[PDB]
Amino acid sequence: PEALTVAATEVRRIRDRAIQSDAQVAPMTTAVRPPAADLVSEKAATFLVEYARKYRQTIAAAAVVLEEFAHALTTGADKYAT
Amino acid sequence: HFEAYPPEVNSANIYAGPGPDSMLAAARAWRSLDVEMTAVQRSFNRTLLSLMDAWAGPVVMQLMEAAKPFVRWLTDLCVQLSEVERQIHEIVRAYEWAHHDMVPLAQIYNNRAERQILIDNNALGQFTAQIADLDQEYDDFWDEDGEVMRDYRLRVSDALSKLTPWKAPPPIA
Repeated sequence: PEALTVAATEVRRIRDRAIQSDAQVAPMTTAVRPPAADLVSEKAATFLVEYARKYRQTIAAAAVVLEEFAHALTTGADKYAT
Repeated sequence: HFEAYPPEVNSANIYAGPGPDSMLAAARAWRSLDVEMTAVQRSFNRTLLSLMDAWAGPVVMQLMEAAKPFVRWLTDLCVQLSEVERQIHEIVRAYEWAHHDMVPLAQIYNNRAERQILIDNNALGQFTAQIADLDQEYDDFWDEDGEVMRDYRLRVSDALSKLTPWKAPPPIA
């Protein structure tokens, strides 16, 4: 029972670290500029920005999965103690 | 495609930008992201193990089984992250080569200038062969810028095709 509450906290810590690292470099990954004025450079930049945006959505989804898991760890501890 | 543009345009465009510093900064960012998420992966596995040996029960083993797809997904994610910096470097390299190989604007202008001068003094037709030489050189400039831009597009498209679309994580609950 105690171990489940401990596990829930470690999971939430992991969630926070994943969200923090994502937020920390987002200003760099989503701000890629075309190195030149040509169409190829612009398409590369556009792709890399969209790729970064899609990664952030992926991490946010992972954050949700982790939080649900911690909630199950917390509910599991309280439910299986009564 | 870019072969429809005169070399004046293709050369000017490749020289105009801010350069690749923005892309290189992004590359350093993706690397750190890769490092952090690798540590996140380790911590998630240490937690599951630390939960197992501390209180081994039917409830815990169920949760351990439910998380197996997610640790699997995490591995795939980390692999995919370590791929990004390498492909950005490939794109930067492609740009650098295009920039280096494009016909300098000075050479194009000097050609057109020299050609006009010969034409201005060709009433007697003594410069016709040389004017032909300059038109040939300009045509070569045109085709060369076209080829450089073609290879650039091909190299960038190749690099982008290695960047797999991100997959949504499986639930643990």
